[PDB]
Amino acid sequence: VPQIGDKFASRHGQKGTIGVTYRHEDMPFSAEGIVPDLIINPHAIPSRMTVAHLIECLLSKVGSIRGYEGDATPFTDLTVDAVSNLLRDNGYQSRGFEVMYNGHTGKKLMAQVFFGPTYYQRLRHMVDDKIHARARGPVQVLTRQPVEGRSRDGGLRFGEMERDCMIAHGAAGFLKERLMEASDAFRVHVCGICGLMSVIANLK
Amino acid sequence: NLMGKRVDFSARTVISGDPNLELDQVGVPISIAKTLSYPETVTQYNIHR
Amino acid sequence: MIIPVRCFSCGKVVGDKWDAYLRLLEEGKQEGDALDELKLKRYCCRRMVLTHVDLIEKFLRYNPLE
Amino acid sequence: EPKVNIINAQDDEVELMLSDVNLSLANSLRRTMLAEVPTLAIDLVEIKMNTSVLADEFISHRLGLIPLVSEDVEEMKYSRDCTCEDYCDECSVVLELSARHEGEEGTTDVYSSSLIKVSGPGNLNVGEPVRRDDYDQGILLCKLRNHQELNIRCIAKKGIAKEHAKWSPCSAIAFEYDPHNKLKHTDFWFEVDAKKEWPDSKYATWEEPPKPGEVFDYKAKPNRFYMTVETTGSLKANQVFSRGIKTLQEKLANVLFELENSR
Amino acid sequence: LETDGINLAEVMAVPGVDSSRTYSNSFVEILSVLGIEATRSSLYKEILNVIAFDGSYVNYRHMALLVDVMTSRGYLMAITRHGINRADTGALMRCSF
Amino acid sequence: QKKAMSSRAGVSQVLNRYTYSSTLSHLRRTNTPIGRDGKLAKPRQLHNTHW
Amino acid sequence: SALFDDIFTVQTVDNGRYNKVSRIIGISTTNSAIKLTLDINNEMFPVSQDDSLTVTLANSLSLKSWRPPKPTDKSLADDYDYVMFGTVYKFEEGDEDKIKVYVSFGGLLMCLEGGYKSLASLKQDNLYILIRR
Amino acid sequence: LMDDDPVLFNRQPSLHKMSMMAHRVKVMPYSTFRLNLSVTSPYNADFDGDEMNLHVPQSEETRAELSQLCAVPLQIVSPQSNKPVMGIVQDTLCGVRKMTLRDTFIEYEQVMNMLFWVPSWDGVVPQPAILKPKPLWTGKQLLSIAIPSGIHLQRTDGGNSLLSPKDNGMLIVDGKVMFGVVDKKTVGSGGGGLIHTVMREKGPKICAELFGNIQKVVNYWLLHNGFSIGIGDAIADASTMKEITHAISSAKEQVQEIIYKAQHNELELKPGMTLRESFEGEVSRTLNDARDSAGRSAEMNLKDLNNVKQMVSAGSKGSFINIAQMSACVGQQMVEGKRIAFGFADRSLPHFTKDDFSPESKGFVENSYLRGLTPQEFFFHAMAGREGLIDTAVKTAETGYIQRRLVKALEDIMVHYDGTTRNSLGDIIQFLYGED
Amino acid sequence: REFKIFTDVGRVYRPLFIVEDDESKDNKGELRITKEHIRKIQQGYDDDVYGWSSLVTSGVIEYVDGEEEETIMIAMTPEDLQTRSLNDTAKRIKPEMSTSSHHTFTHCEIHPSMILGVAASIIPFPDHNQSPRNTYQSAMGKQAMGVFLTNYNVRMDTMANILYYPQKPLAKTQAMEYLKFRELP
Amino acid sequence: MNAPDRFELFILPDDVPKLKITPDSRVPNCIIIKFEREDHTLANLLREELALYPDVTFVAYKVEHPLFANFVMRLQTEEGTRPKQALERACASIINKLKTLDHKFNEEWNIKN
RNA sequence: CAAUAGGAGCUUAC
Ligand SMILES: [Mg+2]
Ligand SMILES: [Zn+2]
Ligand SMILES: [Zn+2]
Ligand SMILES: [Zn+2]
Repeated sequence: VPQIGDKFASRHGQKGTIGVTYRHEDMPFSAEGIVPDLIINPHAIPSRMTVAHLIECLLSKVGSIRGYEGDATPFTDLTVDAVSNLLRDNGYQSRGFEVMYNGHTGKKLMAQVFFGPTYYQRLRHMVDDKIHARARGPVQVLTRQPVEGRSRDGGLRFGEMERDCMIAHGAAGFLKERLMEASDAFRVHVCGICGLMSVIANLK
Repeated sequence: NLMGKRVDFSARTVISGDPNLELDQVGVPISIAKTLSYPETVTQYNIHR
Repeated sequence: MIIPVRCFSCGKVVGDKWDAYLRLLEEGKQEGDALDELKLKRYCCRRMVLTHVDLIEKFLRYNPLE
Repeated sequence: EPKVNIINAQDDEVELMLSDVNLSLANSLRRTMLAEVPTLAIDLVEIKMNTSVLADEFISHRLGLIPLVSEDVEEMKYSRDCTCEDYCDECSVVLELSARHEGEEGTTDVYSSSLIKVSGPGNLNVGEPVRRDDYDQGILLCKLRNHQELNIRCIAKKGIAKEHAKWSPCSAIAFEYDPHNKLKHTDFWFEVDAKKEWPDSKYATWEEPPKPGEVFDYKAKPNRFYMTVETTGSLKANQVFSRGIKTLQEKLANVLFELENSR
Repeated sequence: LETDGINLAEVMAVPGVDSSRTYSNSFVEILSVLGIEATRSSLYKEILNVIAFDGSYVNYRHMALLVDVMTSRGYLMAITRHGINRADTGALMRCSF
Repeated sequence: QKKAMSSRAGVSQVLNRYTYSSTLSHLRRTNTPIGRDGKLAKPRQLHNTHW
Repeated sequence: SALFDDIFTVQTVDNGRYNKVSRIIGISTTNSAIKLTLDINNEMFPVSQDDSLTVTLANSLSLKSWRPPKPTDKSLADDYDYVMFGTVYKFEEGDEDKIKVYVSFGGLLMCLEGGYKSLASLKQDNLYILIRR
Repeated sequence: LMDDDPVLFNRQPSLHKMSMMAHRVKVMPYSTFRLNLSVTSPYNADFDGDEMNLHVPQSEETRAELSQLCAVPLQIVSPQSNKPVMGIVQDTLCGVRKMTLRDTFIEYEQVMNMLFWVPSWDGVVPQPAILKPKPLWTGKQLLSIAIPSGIHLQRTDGGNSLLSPKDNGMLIVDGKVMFGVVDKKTVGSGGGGLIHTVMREKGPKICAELFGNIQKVVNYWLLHNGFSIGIGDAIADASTMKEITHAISSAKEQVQEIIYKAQHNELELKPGMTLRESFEGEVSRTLNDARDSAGRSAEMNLKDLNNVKQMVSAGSKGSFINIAQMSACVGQQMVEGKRIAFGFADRSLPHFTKDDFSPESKGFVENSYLRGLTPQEFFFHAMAGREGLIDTAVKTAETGYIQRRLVKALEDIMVHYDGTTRNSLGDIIQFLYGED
Repeated sequence: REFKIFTDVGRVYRPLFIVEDDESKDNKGELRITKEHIRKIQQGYDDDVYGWSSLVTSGVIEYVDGEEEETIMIAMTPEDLQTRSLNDTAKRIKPEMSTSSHHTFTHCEIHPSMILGVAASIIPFPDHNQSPRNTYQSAMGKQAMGVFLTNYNVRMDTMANILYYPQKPLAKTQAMEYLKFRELP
Repeated sequence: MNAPDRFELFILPDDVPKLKITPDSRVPNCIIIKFEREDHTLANLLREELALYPDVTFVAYKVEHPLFANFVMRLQTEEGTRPKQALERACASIINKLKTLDHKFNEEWNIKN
């Protein structure tokens, strides 16, 4: 079942994840009581220039009102003006704006809201397939370091650039603690004369 | 394995935006908050807790 | 798959209208008029019935394995 | 001082104008009718034999989404406040569905009318799936071929739409006020002229348009609200409206009770 | 004047040229002709040009440090294994790179 | 099998059955075995003759 | 109980940039070279060209937490039609007898020229402006 | 893991020290990580699939190190360009621009909600800018409530007077806005703005709380105001369409004249540049200026209620080129610095004739996105976008290699207690750090 | 001064309409395909099975690879075959094409939207998007939950995702009739 | 896997009070009320009812996080009046208005038959 | 109180 953090997209490169969910009464409504399934942010249109997204919302609104499927084949003689003429002939603001009310207060919104149906997709990337945490777990046989893999209950790589950032921060103790006590820390005995790890130790 | 290595006590998941969090706050899922841990030495100011 | 009981957006019951919609479509009435007679006035409710694809007919064709 | 003027009134929907009330009151009423009016819906499904092509939780979701008659649901108790163990007769309604296709041609459709009420807190008029007419076939639930069978024991319980949409008595509560924008609460986007490019409200003829000589009024608040409640047949429109009002009243009484008994 | 190609020593001598202001965009030539401090100045000028081309502004001290590391030995030390690993630092640092 | 090195890899792939269009696209895919050892951006470019 | 009483004749009104805000210019009818530029809310106090405005500047309305006014109490603003509150942010004791005062009424700006002997008492922290007609 | 625990939070790639910062924990349901929206800039993150890593310090020394060196408030100003890196972004910027317009007024009840929404409000209701006939607050007052007291900022934009007819510039006295729309130039990440001033005067904690105060106030106001964008916000009226098409036709005539001059051998070459390269440079100049002029026409046609114009003017998303391409002209596409090459024999596409140097043949897109691209323009724009994607995919490896080599070259260099800048061998690199 | 005929295997090719180019008949300069051919295709037989191959063998559609494409002049739409005499501020300006006095077309696109592939064909109005967004959708549409097959219940795969209530799109492309996106959304 | 239950919106625990009052010491005669398990429906109704009384100087509410079902309300009153009594007065007034509204709706519905 | 390795392929975010 969809939840916060699941990834959705429309057919125009407009991908995004669910940030929050609101119930029926909390969502903004038009005067006919229609409420949206989905509220996306206006700041994704201008710099991305996905005009087809807005055109397709308008065409879908007209098609659902008149009970057919809009033809959105590329390189045809359809125009936004004709779609707006149809929409206005159906008794709606020709540019797809509607007067909507605030769900929390019922007061009208000072701005009008671009509103209509759009075909969205449920992508395979779900948060529940990605969320991973590890306190302690299996280690590798050879290196005795945390294993690799979410499925294997592995650990995350604290690579070289993370070390550079910790060095820039001047956090020496944190770096030593990441690389020793959060990973393959070991104890060895050295010879005070030859300095080789050739010391035979019987601790008991 | 020496310049970089895999470490315990780490987590990873998708990030989301929250207008109602402070600048230096991060929202942590309950499941991760329970999977990860911090070792806290017992003292005479935190023994009841 | 099979017609949803409710309209996703508002919650009107559309699950009891799929057969009537098909019967309206047999005698030649176009989709908008059929949706009008079933008294689906909001375009959310209308696209609920207008875009349904009935896949249960295809799933039912494979012989029951019991 | 509050006033009601019903404009259209049938069993499923009521269209009414509300006046001399604050906008917060009207919006609270809309929200209450959408979210907090209790109904009855199937909250527990028990599969005995399901050899249909549809999956078990698919069918369970569809059965939970079936409207049931909830006229007497207010004399009933929430299943979390009853002393009983696994459902008793007074805080739950038990339904049975048995369907089966015999023969090797044709498809047998399983409809919501095939649900049969077995137990329930009689003689309360709750539990039955809602039929539009005497000849209604109800909601489509599944389809069956040769030797495929469906044997289900559903439990119905009392709940509200906050927990899950299947308990919502309402589909869409149309709601608007001030058709002529006299209060200037909106600010119309336009290309050439905002009066030509915007369609009139369906209650435009219910209020006098502003005169050209008129100046803006800074004393006027919203005072007339046009709203159209629709139902799913589980409750009637007057019942939805009256129980939304009563639910709001009891929420305020709960607040008052906590305040007084906090002294 | 701007030119293609480089011959700093002979152009600096030609009469009519401001011999105290001729500059080259190849700082190896600067080192061979003008010394190591002029090489540092030229190196900073080139790095500032590359960064500030697009309107980016990097604070002075970072590029100053980068050019001081590259000219500290008296000659140009490239940022490569042939430059970094020919220092006198410990073996473990050089091997780690 | 004993010459896995110096042999082309990825010539056969597991058919993608996640959705129908993904299957239809996987059945019509093409691969130029130039390899990633080399930063020549020219063969990666959409070309006029691709029309 | 007022700091600067005067009558002004409105010269120009550029509605222009905004919809609820207009900038007006007016010279005093009794003492020219006193210029007044003022931003005003159109919907609360509409003003047309050549109209005559009685403009007052005061340091108080009496005769720190804002609360809505009751009907039963009285203040100086009772005799006016348009009252605004502002902050003096520039007092230009400039050329021979050009004195400019700058008041910001929550982003609605005002400038007032004139001789020093008229605007000397206009050197305060906050100023009320009151208007009739 | 509990509330307020310091944890190191990190997104790859970690290009600079502010890509990995220490955050305070707040436990929540719904398995994603939650971030305040102003810190998404130093991480270079957005919310369309990204994942970030969280590292938990396992001792008190590392807790103290994180909280006193890596904490988010301490990284607001960067040493890279001695300017702030965290700003107000992406809806709070647009909303604060709309809220601090001169003709924005708020009634008492909405004012009351906004004041209660401010975490640092001192419980004093500011006097309204208007007292009669109806108490009205301006948006500038409500935003000034957010700013701490003791802050003074002054900016001049194109020589504006202290009476600011355009509501440009900026004046802040004791934390109160006297005039000036609040936009990217005031609450952005640029140097000298409000964030830098509050950081330098009040410290990192107050500057961190400023982000939250402004975000909350502006978000509430925009929730109850509303802001949208539609297909109509990209549409210019008929007269502007006539102007735009006239400008494009004039530029096409100019290009045709340049072509005639080049073909009858009368074009004037430039130093260090060939006749063919001179012809191409002049044509590219002409077409770039054509697109810029058409965009200027479209921008002047846009009303103040146009939503694209509001977003651009706030500086929160989009720029003038975006408006130009959506409403007036997409313009010329470049592949490898040149126009669209003759990939076929002497032509770009097999729908053109041989040796046709007109703007349409070699990658000029006359339409806008609103109007729709032709198949030829679509293919040329596809080539250009593919070039961009290849560049983004391919240069990042060279850049990462360069940055790794720089880090290894400079990794052992530290400022010492005597002021000198020395490496691990003790050799002097600079006798005083930064020479200052 | 060369003539190259190729019968190699592995060449990629695409069909085009054949514009009559013989400069000797009144039928010169317009498409050889007419309304009798469409009537035959709808009928399903010639008037003394008529499918695509009959068009190919009747000389009204032919195949061209990239090399042969070098030598041809393709009209984008059947209207481009004749110069029109307009002034529509809404419809996009079909390019002027003024340099050339008289066009001699040899081929016409069947439909310009056919340049796209399977994944790009789902996009509605792809000519109103900047190309990187079309590329991102071409990548992302392959990760979209639907109904991969109708026999998913008798198959045993490592992983499978089926949407509960697939819906056909309200804004649809002509190609999706051939991609079955409305049959298995 | 981290989703809380959809019934914690309305089911009051036994250890969680419905209502909790603390005073705001910064300004005189002001109180802060946290309503647990409520939302905009009660909050906006109460706020716009209380905002129209002469003796109420400050009233406001917020829902600090949408993922948590509570709101907090700040209410100040004049010297003589107590914010609590004004809160009961507003509640009673809305109850009476709803009762009158219900009576008139029922009579109108009967007349419509 | 104990859950292999090595490869190839397809993908995610920059
Ligand atoms: Mg991202
Ligand atoms: Zn030894
Ligand atoms: Zn609906
Ligand atoms: Zn019971």
